[PDB]
Amino acid sequence: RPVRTRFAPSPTGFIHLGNIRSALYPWAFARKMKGTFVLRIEDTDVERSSQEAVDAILEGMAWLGLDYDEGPYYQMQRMDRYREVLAQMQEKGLVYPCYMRYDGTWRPEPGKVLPEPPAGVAPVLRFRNPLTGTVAWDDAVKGRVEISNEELDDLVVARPDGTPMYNFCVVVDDLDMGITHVIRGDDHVNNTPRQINILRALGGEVPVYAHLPTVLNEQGEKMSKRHGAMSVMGYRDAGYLPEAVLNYLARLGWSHGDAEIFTREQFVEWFDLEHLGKSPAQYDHNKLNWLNNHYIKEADDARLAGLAKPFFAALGIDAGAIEQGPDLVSVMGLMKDRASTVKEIAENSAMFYRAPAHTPSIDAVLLLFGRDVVVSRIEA
Ligand SMILES: N[C@@H](CCC(=O)O)C(=O)O
Ligand SMILES: [Cl-]
Ligand code: NA
Repeated sequence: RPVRTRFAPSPTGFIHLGNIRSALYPWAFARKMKGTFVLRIEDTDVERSSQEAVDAILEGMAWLGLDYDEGPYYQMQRMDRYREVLAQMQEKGLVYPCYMRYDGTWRPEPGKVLPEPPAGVAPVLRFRNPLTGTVAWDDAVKGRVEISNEELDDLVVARPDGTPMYNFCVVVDDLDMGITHVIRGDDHVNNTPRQINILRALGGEVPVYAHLPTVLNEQGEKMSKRHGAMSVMGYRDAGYLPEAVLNYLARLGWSHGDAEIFTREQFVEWFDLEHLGKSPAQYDHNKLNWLNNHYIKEADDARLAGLAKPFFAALGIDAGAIEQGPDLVSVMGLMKDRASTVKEIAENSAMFYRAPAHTPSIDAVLLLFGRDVVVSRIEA
């Protein structure tokens, strides 16, 4: 059956390379298998979610060409659906009210006597998790994982006001959206057994899970905002081209023999879960810089010119001063070859737009400065 993957970010306000890699891989797996890639926004923690955060996710995804086939589906807009499933579960006895790990004191069982519910209390609803046996899956990354159901408990699926809880919302979404493959950070591995049990109890087919190892920073710690990570659009703002960041990130957790340089289309054609790395990958800004230099040489000069404009401003060089100065498109072609970033292009090129206080072939340089400008500057 056709593949259906998803990217289901919680919008907490900051996205680094590690985060957007968890979009890249399910996108690539869907495109490789001619399947569907779904976008879901996990906003049920209203305290730690915002519209700004959502637009930044959409902007980073678009910058990297991670187009999605369905969505964005917002969990906070699916509360009627979640409530409907909870009512069905209660009718079928798959969830029960609790009126106080949890020890199942309020779990109904044939033969067991339950107390009368305390008159003053709105119960929480809990899922009837299996008490015997084990929950196991063949993780595409981690291999066979197996957990005793005795170690799990009867998950709260709804608060006393009836609001559904996070893990339950995930399962309903994965069911409703027909998800076949769940590729996500291994920081979610512990939620997997409880999700599997609910999904199965609801009648679904359990997807294939692939839990990605952490991404490390250059200090060998987990890449994170607190550890000084740059944001995805921070890379753009520092002069990195999207095609470079895409090629770099693809290889930060996945391999295909010796290959290091490849297009998006070739990545899609090659991508496979079997060659996801099984241990953490480590960021290396020198490697990213090499690739960015490579792609800068390859980039169209008029494109580079437009990307360069905000870096010239940062150097006290103005739109008007550029139009009046040497042709920027020609300047880009002449100066880009040594640059690791678009910012460096602009810095190396500022000499064409600054009053004189390092140069390519004298003749090309003179041609781009007008006749009038070269003539006068000599005489003095
Ligand atoms: N919302 C989670 C992903 C959950 C999932 O993929 O099941 C995150 O942002 O890390
Ligand atoms: Cl760490
Ligand atoms: Na000009």
